[PDB]
Amino acid sequence: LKDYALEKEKVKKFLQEFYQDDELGKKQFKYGNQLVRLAHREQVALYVDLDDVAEDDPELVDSICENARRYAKLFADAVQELLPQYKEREVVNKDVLDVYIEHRLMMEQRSRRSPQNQYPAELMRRFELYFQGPSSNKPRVIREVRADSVGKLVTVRGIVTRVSEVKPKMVVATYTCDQCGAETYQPIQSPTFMPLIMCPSQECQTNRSGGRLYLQTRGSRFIKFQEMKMQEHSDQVPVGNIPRSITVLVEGENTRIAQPGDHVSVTGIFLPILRTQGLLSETYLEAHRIVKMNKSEDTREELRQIAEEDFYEKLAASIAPEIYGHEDVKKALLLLLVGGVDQSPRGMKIRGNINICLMGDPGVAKSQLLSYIDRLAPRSQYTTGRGSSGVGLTAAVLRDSVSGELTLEGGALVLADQGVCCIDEFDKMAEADRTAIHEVMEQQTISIAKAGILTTLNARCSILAAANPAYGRYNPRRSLEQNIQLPAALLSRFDLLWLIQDRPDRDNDLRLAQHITYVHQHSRQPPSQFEPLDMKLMRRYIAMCREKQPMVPESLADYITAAYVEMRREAWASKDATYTSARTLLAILRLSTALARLRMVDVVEKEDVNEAIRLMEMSKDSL
Amino acid sequence: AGTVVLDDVELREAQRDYLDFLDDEEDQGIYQSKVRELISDNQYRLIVNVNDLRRKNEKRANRLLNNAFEELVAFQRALKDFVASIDATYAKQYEEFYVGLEGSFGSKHVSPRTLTSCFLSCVVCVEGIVTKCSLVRPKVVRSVHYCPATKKTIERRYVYPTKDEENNPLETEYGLSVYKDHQTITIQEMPEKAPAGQLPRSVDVILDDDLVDKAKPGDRVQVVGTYRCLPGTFRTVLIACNVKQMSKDEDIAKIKKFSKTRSKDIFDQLAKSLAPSIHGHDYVKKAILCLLLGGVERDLENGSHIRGDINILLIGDPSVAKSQLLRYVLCTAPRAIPTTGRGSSGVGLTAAVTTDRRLEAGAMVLADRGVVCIDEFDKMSDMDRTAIHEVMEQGRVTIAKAGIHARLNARCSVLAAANPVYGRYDQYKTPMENIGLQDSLLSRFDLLFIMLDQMDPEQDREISDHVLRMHRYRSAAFMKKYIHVAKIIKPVLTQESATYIAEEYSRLRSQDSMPVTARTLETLIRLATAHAKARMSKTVDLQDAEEAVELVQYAYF
Amino acid sequence: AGTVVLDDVELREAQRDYLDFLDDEEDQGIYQSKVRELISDNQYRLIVNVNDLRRKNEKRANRLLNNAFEELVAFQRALKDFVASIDATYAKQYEEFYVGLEGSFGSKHVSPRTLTSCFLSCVVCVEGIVTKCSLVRPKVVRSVHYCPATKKTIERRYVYPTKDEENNPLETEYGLSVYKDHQTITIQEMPEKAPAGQLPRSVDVILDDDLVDKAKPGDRVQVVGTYRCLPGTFRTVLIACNVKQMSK
Amino acid sequence: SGFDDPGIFYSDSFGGGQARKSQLQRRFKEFLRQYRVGTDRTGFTFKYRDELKRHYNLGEYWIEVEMEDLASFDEDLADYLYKQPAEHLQLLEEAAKEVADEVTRPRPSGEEVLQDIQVMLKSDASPSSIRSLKSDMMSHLVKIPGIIIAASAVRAKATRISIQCYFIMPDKCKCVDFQTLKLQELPDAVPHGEMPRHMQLYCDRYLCDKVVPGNRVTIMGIYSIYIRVLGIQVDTPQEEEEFRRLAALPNVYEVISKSIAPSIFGGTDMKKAIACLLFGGSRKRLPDGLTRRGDINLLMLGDPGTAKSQLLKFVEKCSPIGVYTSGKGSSAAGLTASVMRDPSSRNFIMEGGAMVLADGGVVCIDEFDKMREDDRVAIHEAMEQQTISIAKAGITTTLNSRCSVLAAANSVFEDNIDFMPTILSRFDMIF
Repeated sequence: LKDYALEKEKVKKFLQEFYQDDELGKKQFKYGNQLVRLAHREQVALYVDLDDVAEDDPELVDSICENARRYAKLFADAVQELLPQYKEREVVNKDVLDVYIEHRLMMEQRSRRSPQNQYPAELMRRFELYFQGPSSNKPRVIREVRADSVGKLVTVRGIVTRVSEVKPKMVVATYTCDQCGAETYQPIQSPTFMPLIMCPSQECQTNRSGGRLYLQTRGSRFIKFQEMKMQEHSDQVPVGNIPRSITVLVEGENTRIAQPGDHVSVTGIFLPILRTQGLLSETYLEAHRIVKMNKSEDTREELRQIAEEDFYEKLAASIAPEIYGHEDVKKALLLLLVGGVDQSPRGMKIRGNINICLMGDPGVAKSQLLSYIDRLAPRSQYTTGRGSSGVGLTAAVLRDSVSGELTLEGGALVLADQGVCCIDEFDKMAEADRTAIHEVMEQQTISIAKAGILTTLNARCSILAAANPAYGRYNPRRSLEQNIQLPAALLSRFDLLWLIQDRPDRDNDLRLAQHITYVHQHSRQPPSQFEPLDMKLMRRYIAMCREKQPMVPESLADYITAAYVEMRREAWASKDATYTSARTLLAILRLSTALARLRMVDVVEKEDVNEAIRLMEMSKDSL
Repeated sequence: AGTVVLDDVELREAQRDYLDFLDDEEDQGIYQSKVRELISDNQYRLIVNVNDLRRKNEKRANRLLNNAFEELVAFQRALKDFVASIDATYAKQYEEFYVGLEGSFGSKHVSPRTLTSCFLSCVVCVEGIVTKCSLVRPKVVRSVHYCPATKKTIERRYVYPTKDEENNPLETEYGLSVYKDHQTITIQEMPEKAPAGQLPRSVDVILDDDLVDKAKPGDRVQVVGTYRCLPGTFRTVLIACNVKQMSKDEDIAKIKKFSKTRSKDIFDQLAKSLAPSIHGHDYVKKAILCLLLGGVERDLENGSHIRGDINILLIGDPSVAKSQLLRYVLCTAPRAIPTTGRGSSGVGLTAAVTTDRRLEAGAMVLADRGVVCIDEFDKMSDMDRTAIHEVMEQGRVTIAKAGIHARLNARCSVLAAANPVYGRYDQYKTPMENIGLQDSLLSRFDLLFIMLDQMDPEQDREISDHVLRMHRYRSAAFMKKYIHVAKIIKPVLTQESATYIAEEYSRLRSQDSMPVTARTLETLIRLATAHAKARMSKTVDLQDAEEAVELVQYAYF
Repeated sequence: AGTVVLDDVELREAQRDYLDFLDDEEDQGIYQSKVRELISDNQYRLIVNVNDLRRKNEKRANRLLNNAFEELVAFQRALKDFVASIDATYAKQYEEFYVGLEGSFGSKHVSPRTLTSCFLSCVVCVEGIVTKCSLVRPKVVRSVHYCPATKKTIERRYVYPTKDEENNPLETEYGLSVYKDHQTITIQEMPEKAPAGQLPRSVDVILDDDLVDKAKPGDRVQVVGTYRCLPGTFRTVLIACNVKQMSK
Repeated sequence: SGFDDPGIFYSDSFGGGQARKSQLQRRFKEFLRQYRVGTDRTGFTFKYRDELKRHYNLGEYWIEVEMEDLASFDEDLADYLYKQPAEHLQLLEEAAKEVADEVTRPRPSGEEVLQDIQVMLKSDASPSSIRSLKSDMMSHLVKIPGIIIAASAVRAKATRISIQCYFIMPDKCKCVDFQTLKLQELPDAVPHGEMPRHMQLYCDRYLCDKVVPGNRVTIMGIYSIYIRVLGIQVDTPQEEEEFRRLAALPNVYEVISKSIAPSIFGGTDMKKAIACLLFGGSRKRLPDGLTRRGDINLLMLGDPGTAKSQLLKFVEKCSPIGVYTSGKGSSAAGLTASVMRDPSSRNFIMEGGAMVLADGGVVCIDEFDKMREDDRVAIHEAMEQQTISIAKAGITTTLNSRCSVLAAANSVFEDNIDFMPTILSRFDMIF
């Protein structure tokens, strides 16, 4: 509710005489160069950081936040009106649009304010304007964006779940008639528009003639367009909730940046869409900026005692306490919790691919812990084994009602990006699904000549497998390859196989009945006199440990190599059901990944050799 | 039209009286403390007890209950003024405040069946269970348009304004515009109160802001609001103002004497009371009595943990009381709804009905905190078979449709039965697949009884006689009151007591040396608790749990 | 009429410009002295020279002379605001102030012969001698109705409202109602300058308050006002804003 | 953003069964700007540059286009335009605005808006008789002359209507001038024994009040149903040799006298005066101030019984200019230029008068004493000042009533004066 001339003047002054000295300690007219480039068609997108506006006009920033579309158009018009004074020469005819624009200006001037006798403001732009969210506005959670924030510049975070391919979208449609000789312009804002029939040319206004017009695509303005669906970060979604999906539309130079499964930050105007019992409308987000990191380009002993103590006794002791024991099995989960995120930049993407397998769901009710892994683990998303039909991972073409023209969707592997992937009910999966897992073992070489699938999935998560026993418990009398019908070679590809036989150990069984009561019975859950603490902080303690980035010892490899010679001979000479091969070599090197990082000594490394072995010993003879 | 009203005296009197009501200066400031609390908590809906309104000014309450629209508007304005007086900035931030109603209403506290047309244009209270919902879309309430050509601004309340006086373009100021969210849901009377004879009533509910996420399908909620008709034939709708939640939690002295162990054993005779015209299967009867009882509430704030939702399956030969036992439980069933066979309405799914979007809550959803009786299990489709598995595990139902994502409470138990497809004896092959149920997930159930017609001539004599005697030429309600008492008692376990019971659990496992034992520790807890619930004891008795072990012992033959 | 616009920026700019004109600070305050004189003398019509309006802003004068209604209303509101700012009590005393126009007009200073239809919706000046004249009657402009039954008050601008929404009786509050006096006069072109060949032009002039007794039949008067049209017979009338006697 | 909908935009017309009118629009535009007329002797300059500018400076807001200029420079162009000017007329009016466009150019701040310009068209072609105003000539430009008998006052008529997106607001519509006239054909074209015909006229923005009743005017417009008037013009040797011989006859006076009046009754002297009136005298124009009567009038008195009945028919048959009345006239039209009250709002009805019609000639007044006393107070003035005046409250208009008087009435039954001892002095003593 203000005079727009004053605001246009204010933004004009703000753009003309603001600068900085960060550019090589030299004043370079930060916005001035961008304006010069725009006038010369040397730059397509113009970004206005609201932080600079706030440095001398906080009230303008608040006004912009309160209403985004109107100030956006005002800035666009101001930039358009400021460009012509910077023109220095004749257009070098970058593309057809510039050619048409220069002819239009030349012809209009050749005939040297009427409401309908001017070009629409969006037709003669050749520039795009966007706003970067001011740092003052804290990021908001998608669930908290409701109707009350419509029209407010907001910023939300999430993961890309459904992105279509780049296609052209039309801003101004060009119409020419065979009798008028002029140009008719119909700006298009809605996703649907009605082609014209009767030309509105002034000449035909007098004649009331037929005026049959033909749509053309020559001089029309086109801009890039995309459809992406974004879902809440799993780390902040409450356990008693599910993540929600909100639609985001990105246009212009801002496209071709999102990839499926990537964390993005989106800032835009929250606007409703009509689709031509009340007034119904949907919501979307017209993004303006998608932002990467900027800083990424290139501890006293008297306070705490954390790193000197083994994490196997400390980290394990406060993770998944309801589990009925089986701590030795839990140790591998600690390796799984570590993963292969810290990798050398040499193309070894298999470090994060840990295909762990467990056989037997009824065993000690370990089917419960599978869900617990996804929830507590950060940078990981909940996954289901057979929770839906086959359409949930692959892509097909069916009828649509709201939208979607041959759009592409991701699967479970894409759902958890570089994290922990949990699949349950392995037996219930069909052979086609079984091959899909097997394809990941082939180091992501997905090329398919079938019409519906031609994608290359970014399988960088860790695959956790739980296998039900096939219509009966393991048979001691029958060895493998005879009792189980599935070929062992398919299972052989798995690096680790685990099965638990429910032996009649009465002493151990005594513990569970007493142990099962304690959960939710008292407040002393970490019994080893650990301070209760805030539940949120427990995850944060893990993050600082990952940021240290220690170094494994290279010389340690040779000493372990000598040990391997004995290990091979005894394993083969047994000629029992359990057997190893060269695939063991991968496991050994993978073992040092979590083991050697924990010990921050950097002087002498000796214990790791026995520690690496001890992990194999439990794996050895596991039957 | 544009004609205005200058200082309506009725409105001004209402404003002054309501402001005096809110200005609790002579009292300790109960409502004033609530106003501070709402300002601090960033909530903009004040709930007022109607009883206080009666106490301070009976005439105001009578007019409010008899006339809804104008009185509610005036009271809202009074709240706005009072809040602004206490704090101007908080008032300046928001546009308009809303007021809800709680307490007890004498004649307007009605049920959907009772809520006939006669209560039109009056504030009412409706009790029931949610049966359908829709997704949350925003509906425009005040659109602001600006015309760059004419430098004019046009605002409209509630054909969309698209043309100026002379058809100039209009680019709307979205930021200045106000949008509030909207949701349409519907209700059914409680199963125990709605007669099965006559047709059901459905009442529409519209939720305003701050109420879209307050109620979810399948729970039981109280809705209070203005009952209006949107425009000879008019459709009834209810614009809500407050929604709460329910939490499904004179003969007590008569009950207490029944619970004395000195006289006789109540459990043993009670078990036969539920299957009066079925001879034998006394062990089966004890299990069925167990299924009704048992704890279903744990101190679970913002999460989930181990639950009592374990269920009992019944498989047997035709006409061998397998089908009938369900009916006997269904009749004197507390908080229980029948469903059978296909149930082509989404047995556990909302199905996302089209051509209306409605989300028809299913049988297992509408039966929250109860017992579900299902007949002809194998009749269910494979989709249901796949779906029903997910319900029992985590205790929730997940539905994923085209944009529709939902969280449903599934605090439920199942008493299911199915014929052995074609199997008549079903003894050579393990029932785990012989009963037609395909997955090995059958192990999840509590129990699986087999009622085969074994050649037992001694029993055959008693079966024939038992049918004929039943004419009764010369105690349903008793069990109903029993379950209510045990519902508020939590017979906590004692590890010292439990230890002796747990010792024989291994001996149960060892029976195969001379069909899963790894879960059995779970069913022992519920069954042992059930026995104590019959005696209303807060402590589990060693004798009571001992019969639970024997129940397990004969559970696997 | 009663129809209004919701936060018009053009109207607001006109209001600000005219208010700036009224508060003659850099000048001696001639108009401010006139405001003092009108407050003291109990007159509620301020006469503003048009030449000053041209000198301060030719664009304002042009838009005024080309679209009389909106500019006149805006300038009246500006006068109300300025009076209230100088003295709120005097402004509270009266309902609405009126503004008159005098001075020199370049091409809009016409004669009944010259006053053709082309000057519709433009401020004009007419010179002549009064011919026909009517009596002083009161004309209703805002009638206040109160309903004893429904305890509601209804007010209408300008048949007469006699029945309520549900046909309850309505007894009008006369005091709160505002009535202004009205008079209908006519003019003929001057005898010496109007040619005797062609037919005479008669123009009707309606006078508002403070104008009934300022001009009487037979005198020589200059009338300045808005040349509007009432809605099968279409007759031009002239709603006047300033009447001054002539015959020096 | 699926709600809003921006308008439809059209650009300038760059590049270049129902026939196209654009080419005709261009030919108008080209002619109006580029046409020149003038002579070398007076020098060469663009005459319309300052002449049109003076027209706009005086606020005329109208420009005259003579078809003769269009015919003289190129007769082929002019012929085509006359065929269907009715529809193209508006296009011509629009084009005039663009031309102004030209020398308006700089408009002193407050003349910013260029107003509409009306163009009137004239021709020197010989007008046709009213016999040509039949249905056959529909929708074609005509030229009919005549005398105007009725005039109305200025009213308001709406050109384009506006609705409310509920009362219709006239203030947002622009109205134009409007005058109503009734035209009577000149007597010469009218047959000998025939009621003169009548045609209503419909004026425009600047046709109003430029003509006054009784003037001899030329009407040019389009017939449709009334004449859509487009332009009105106010007016100002072998046969002579034959006239000279008749004039030079010394005894020409006598022979005419017996021809006019049959010798059945009346003295030769009585006949002699009659011919004198037909010629009439001379209206001597005094150089200084008031002019002179210069018009003799004859009053036929004497005893009755001289075959007067045959006189009434005979004078009708012989009068060059004159009107035959039936009793006391028809409707409310009297013998003098009186006015009446419109039954609808009493707007204006200028009924005119008989003496107006015969301006410059003589009027055959019959049953003279039988006219009403109300008109008498006026008829005395016109019979002396050769002009009738309107004695209404505020009408000062004095129409031209130079007609001579031929009053036939029964004689009244200084001794022979009943009620007008002044009218007798104004006539002649004629038997």
